[PDB]
Amino acid sequence: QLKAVPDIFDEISQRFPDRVALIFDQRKITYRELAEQCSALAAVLQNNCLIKGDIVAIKIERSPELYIFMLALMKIGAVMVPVNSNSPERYIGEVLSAAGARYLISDDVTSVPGGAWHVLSSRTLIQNCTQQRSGNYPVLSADDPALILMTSPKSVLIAHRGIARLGLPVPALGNSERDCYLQIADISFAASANEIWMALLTGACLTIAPPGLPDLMALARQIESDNVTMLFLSGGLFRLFVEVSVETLHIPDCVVVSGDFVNPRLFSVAVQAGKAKIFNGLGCTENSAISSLYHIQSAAALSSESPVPVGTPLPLVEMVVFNERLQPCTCGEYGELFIAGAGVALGYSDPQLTAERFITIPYQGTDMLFYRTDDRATYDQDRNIVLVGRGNHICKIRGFRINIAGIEHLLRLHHAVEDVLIVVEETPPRLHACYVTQDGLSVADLKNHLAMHAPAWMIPEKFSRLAVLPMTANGKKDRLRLKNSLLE
Ligand SMILES: Nc1c(O)cccc1C(=O)NS(=O)(=O)NC[C@H]1O[C@@H](n2cnc3c(N)ncnc32)[C@H](O)[C@@H]1O
Repeated sequence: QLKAVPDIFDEISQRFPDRVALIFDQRKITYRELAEQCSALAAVLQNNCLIKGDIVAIKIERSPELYIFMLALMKIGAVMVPVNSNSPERYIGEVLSAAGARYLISDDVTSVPGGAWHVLSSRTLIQNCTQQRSGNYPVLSADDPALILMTSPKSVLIAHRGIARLGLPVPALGNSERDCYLQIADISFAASANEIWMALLTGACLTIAPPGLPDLMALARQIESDNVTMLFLSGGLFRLFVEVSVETLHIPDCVVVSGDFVNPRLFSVAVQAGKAKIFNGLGCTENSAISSLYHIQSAAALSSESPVPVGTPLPLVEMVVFNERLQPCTCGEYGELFIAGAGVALGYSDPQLTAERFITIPYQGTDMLFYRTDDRATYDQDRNIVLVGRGNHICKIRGFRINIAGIEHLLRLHHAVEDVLIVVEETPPRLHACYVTQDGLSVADLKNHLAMHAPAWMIPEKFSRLAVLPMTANGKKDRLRLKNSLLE
């Protein structure tokens, strides 16, 4: 069985004490300095009557102190709720309510709403970090709660094992203590665990991006300056790198694209641009962090009809596609993706919604707790998991369902289409496909292209062009912002 996060960290801190752990600006912090500040801060937090099981929110910009407060909290057994410091105060009130946070630690204590949560100044708590008060800390299990995250807000509870599994080397990545990670993902977003905890729990180094919104070249110079070897990117951020500076994507050894569907020809240009291993992967909030990886072997693997696979599970993770009954699907057979293993969350805030998504199923001589993704998926001829839909991306046309995300892939296979979103609209229901291209195309060309790969009733009525498709600051297409933008 796994250990707790502070247990793995202390074992790493005494094994690689002189290796680099954090890099901010030009300053570097070793695992020994990080362990001392974490041990001192953990005793200070206990002297504020923060005990095991308490829910403490975190609102600190990208700083060396941000990750010390994380390691400090888990040590005392608290459950942290990270919130983006760039988020508006309306969203903070929702998250603090949905998480039931009893405390809040911040570097800007005034830009927050009032409520039942106590507000503490991280600028003050660091001042009281004496080298005297040593403290004594609880014994934590792998199933003890670690942090709380949100998803579109649903409140999700993550255990220690969900992020402690990242301390295991991934065979497809070949990571070790020699590597270096770039922390650019939002802390309130589960993809930041791929960067924070795969580094601090393996002896590797974590490069801290500037706070706020650094631009693309600010990240490109940093990947080259601090020699990042493991780069986790979102769909939109990966789209920008290929368009602008694709050469910077082959400085690291592995690049992992995750979070959303992406035009397959972006992977084709990315793999041809160098010899860095490019990955498509599945990340899920309810499975704590990154969950699967598919290595795009070459441009000849990029195919039509179906998008790029998400691959095979990470260590201590199990993923399987079930059909209309609980049994694995064959090749091509479409079903829903179920996930089990050390990454599965402890549940939602609603005990009934928890039971409607977490089910214990016997599988291979063992009762295993599965989470339902509501992602329609299938397999390829090599048992690589391939996503095709998401359940709420459907609609009835001529009495029969159609897959929204499936038509989007058939449209992206057109060489002129850069990207496309499709919207279900209300008429006395039809499809509206907003496309992007750089060369004037006719909407009859896109419809004629669709008829070669789709029946006549899987073709939208309206095609419109958007100078750009909206993003969510987490790198994925915002179908919500597009609909509200189409209300013009
Ligand atoms: N990206 C993450 C990460 O790297 C680490 C940890 C967490 C996340 C995260 O995304 N958590 S989340 O916000 O709850 N979203 C979950 C939903 O995203 C969609 N999704 C995810 N990957 C892909 C992909 N390759 N192709 C197409 N669609 C994808 C599916 O529908 C899925 O069910």
